[PDB]
Amino acid sequence: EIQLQQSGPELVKPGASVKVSCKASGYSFTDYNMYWVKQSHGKSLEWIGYIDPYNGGTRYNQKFRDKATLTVDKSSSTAFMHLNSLTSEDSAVYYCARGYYYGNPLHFDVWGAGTTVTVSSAKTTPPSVYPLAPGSAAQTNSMVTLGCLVKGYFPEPVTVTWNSGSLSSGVHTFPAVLQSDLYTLSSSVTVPSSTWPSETVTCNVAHPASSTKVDKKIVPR
Amino acid sequence: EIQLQQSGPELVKPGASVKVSCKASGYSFTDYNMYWVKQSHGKSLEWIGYIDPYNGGTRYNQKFRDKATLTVDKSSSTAFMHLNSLTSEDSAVYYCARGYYYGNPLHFDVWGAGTTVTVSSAKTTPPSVYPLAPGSAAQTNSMVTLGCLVKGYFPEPVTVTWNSGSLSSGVHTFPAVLQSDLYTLSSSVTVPSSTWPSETVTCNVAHPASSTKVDKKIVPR
Amino acid sequence: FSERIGNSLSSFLSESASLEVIGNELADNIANEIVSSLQKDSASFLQSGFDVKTQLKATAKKVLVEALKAALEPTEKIVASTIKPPRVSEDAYFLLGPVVKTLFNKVEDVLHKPIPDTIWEY
Amino acid sequence: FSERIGNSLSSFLSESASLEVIGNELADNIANEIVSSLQKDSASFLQSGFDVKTQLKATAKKVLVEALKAALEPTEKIVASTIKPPRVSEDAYFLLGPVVKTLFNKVEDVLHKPIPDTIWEY
Amino acid sequence: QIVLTQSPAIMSASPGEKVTMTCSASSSVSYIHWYQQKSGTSPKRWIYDTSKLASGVPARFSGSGSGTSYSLTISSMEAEDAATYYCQQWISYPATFGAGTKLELKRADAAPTVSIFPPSSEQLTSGGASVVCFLNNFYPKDINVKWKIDGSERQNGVLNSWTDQDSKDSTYSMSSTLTLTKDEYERHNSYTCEATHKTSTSPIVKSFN
Amino acid sequence: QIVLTQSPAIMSASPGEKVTMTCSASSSVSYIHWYQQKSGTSPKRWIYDTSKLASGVPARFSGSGSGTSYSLTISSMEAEDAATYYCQQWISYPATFGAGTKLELKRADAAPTVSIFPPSSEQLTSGGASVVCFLNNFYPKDINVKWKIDGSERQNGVLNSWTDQDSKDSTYSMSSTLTLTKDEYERHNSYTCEATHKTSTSPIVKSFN
Ligand code: NA
Ligand code: NA
Repeated sequence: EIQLQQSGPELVKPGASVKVSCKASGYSFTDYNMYWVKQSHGKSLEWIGYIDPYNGGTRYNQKFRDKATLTVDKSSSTAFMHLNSLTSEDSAVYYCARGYYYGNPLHFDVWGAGTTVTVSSAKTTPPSVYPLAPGSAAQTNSMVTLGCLVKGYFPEPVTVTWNSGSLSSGVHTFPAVLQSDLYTLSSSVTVPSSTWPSETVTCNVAHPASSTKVDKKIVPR
Repeated sequence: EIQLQQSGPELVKPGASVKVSCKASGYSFTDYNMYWVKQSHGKSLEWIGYIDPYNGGTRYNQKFRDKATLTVDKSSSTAFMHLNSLTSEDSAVYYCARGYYYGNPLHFDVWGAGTTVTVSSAKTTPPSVYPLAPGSAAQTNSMVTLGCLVKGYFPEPVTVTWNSGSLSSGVHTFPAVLQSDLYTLSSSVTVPSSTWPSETVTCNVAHPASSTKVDKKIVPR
Repeated sequence: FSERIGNSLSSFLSESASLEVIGNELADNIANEIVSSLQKDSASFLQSGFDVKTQLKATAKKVLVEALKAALEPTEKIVASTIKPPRVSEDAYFLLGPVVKTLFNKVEDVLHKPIPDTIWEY
Repeated sequence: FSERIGNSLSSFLSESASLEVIGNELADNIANEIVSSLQKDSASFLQSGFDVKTQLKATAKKVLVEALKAALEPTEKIVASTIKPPRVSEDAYFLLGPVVKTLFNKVEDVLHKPIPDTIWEY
Repeated sequence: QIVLTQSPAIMSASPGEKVTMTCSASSSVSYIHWYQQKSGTSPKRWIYDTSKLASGVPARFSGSGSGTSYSLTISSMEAEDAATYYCQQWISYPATFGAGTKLELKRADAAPTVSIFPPSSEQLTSGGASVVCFLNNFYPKDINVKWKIDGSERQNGVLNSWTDQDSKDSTYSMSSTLTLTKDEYERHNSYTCEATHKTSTSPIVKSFN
Repeated sequence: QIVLTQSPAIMSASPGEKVTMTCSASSSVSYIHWYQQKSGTSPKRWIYDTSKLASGVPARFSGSGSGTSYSLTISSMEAEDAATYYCQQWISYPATFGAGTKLELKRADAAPTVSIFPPSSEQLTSGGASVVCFLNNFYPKDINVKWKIDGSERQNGVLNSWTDQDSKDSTYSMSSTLTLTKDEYERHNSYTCEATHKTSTSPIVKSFN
């Protein structure tokens, strides 16, 4: 099918450059144009520029005339976006999209997975994981909420499954909050009192940046 | 049918101007262009210019840039050609033609009757007509050629019929030759000896310039 | 039809019409004209079906623009050469390239087919 | 198809090809392309008959020129205005109008649709 | 160049209610385009060329325009319709977007499932001590949480986090982690998590020893 | 600017002969157009777009050309084919034409029907006196006429006029009018008209007194 693949997240030291890529498939890479967009806060959407694969000519937004640099490689059916002098103001999620002009003002029919770029001098630190067990055991209502606490890691992207993903229903993983170059996540799960003490529950964690993947048996006390 | 009508011949005094016309019919006068051409000697053909009826824009040959001036009138479905400072070199036959450009170099699909313009300070003089009958009568062949002599007229256009045109077979009308501002034409007819002495033959002449039309019985002597 | 062509174009000066609107509406006239031209020519077509006629106005319009797209860069080069010294005074070309290329940028924008302004050179 | 468009135009610089030849051969590509575009889209057309498909490449080609013809004068006015002072310095327009109109006359010639050079004024 | 202002910034809607969001511009536009984006996902082509619907778009969607006032409307709100919607234009360079209009779903008011958890022995091994409170499956979103110690208070460590509309129940959730030093932790005994739910005249609260 | 030279200037052809006329140019031309003109008539569109034949043109005509040497050819000459043919081009402004290539018809050589006539009483009434000699229906065109008076000569008054290919017999004709003063006319007695031809071992001559 028609799909635009990109690169994964990039932790880049401040003031450095970065060269993300966006590959295409299904359609003819060269007949359509490739546009690039930025999203700060996960709220505001901003266009940077675009490039005609066949001609290779670029067109930039004034704000990013020299911040951004676009290149392509037809052999790999791939387009790239190059950035320089990265500041905190330059850290966001970056998308790539397809288009074709047929007289009416252009729109965007396909979007890439989005590449989240993070600028920070902070080091890559693996997370610290701590379980959460119902403390007093003081209310055996038929549904016992359990937890899992992830603390102290950088960059932000970390994933949390329960029993290796089997437990998909009734879970809640909260957005992390940064404090002193360290992200702090939590997750919870709600299950019946008649299952957990018998059914060995566990919590699955990952931090690909530091290449850290660990589980945690949850036990009562 | 599709046909282009023009004006008749003009005797014009040297150094004067003239405004000839060329009307259209059958087709849409305004969709096709009108070109103007000259033919001296009845030999050499030269393009002058042309004009777009709808837009009214003209295009001239450098040779005739200011000699000629073209105008039009959609009301009459007519195009005009305006000329100034007429010289002997400016006396010739002028045609009008149609065209429409379809990418390939343009050609001429319809032609006008041709307007013969004569520049001369010479006056309009009616013709003098003299018959031609076999004197010694020694042409006792089965065919006695008779003649008709037209002398001393200006301008040149004169017409000659025999028996008011009925006699069409076996006639010969020769081109006129100019001498001292006076044209001299002659015509002949070949008929059997058994007819003319009995069949009263006559010769018909016209000179529209002077509005002169006369006949001449031909008699033996 | 020569009217519909003159009428659409005249709307750039009057109404200060967008360059996009004028180009968009003219392709209609031509496509509408070709579609209207052929119904007069062939009879096997005139009875071919409505779904066979509406799709035409599109196929033309699509080809027209895609042709126009592919045709922009070679036009600048041609324009560039036709005006590049010694075709024109170098002291004069100082004033030509930039303004030619600015308006040619304006086009590069609308069709979203950018062409670098290098073709215009010295 | 984007190739055939670039190939025809490139022949103005290389081969010093006539302006008439280039324009004439391009309309073929489009007409050749539209006819080729539709054979891929509709099946009722692809089975309409050979005498019905060649006639298309013609009907289109004629309309194209007739449109171009009716479209010339409004273009000069538009071209004039987009570059006529005060859009540009009058001291600069002294060098622009003449050559713009020179080339626009060159067209007035080939299509044989003369336009007076008055549109270019002061 | 052209500033696109969408209001309301956020919007609730009950299933079946007529939803209409605006995109106020500074100048006129011929065509417009609307994009749908859900949490954590890329935007998706929703309404291109002002009113044309995309492949995989229900018919309840009908976006319109009025020169300078282009607006997106829905006949019947639905569960899957909940998302953030942006307006887009490319009449003039540069291309601009609206601030964004979030679209939530209306649920019957619900009470939070409050849970509280103490530190872990493994954490105390490292010199740190945190206490977590989970306020699950409530509605609407606006609620306040306060933390107390032996009838005292402490805002030096209160770290709260919110979620968005759950895909399944249109409910919400919150976490408050209270981080403390190993020492200051055991210095006190009673630890409590207060929840100021506004359909809960009695604050929902949990504690331990 | 472009000079078109057609050769031969004049050309004869017998019915059925392959006719070929040229138009040599100074530069190249893609397309060309050929026009036919007969005596006293306007030009007619004959071959447009180089090789396309016009409405109402026999198929024996097939004109071709390549570059600077474009030529018109006919498989089989016929009576109506006799005419003047011109080449035309509009690749470059200005538009130019060839010198012209006349096309005559070939007849068996024929002898002229010689007639001579004295002045008219009506002319002598006016003080003038002319004598005419008619040389009708001959072939080929090349002939000489001399006039004599009592074995003398006089070129002071010889005025000759020629015709073209007769539509019916493809023959020719000529007139010699000899103008003289009323007095000098009767000054002599014998008046004679001489004609020199090719099928004419004996010069044909007619006179009176
Ligand atoms: Na450019
Ligand atoms: Na002009």
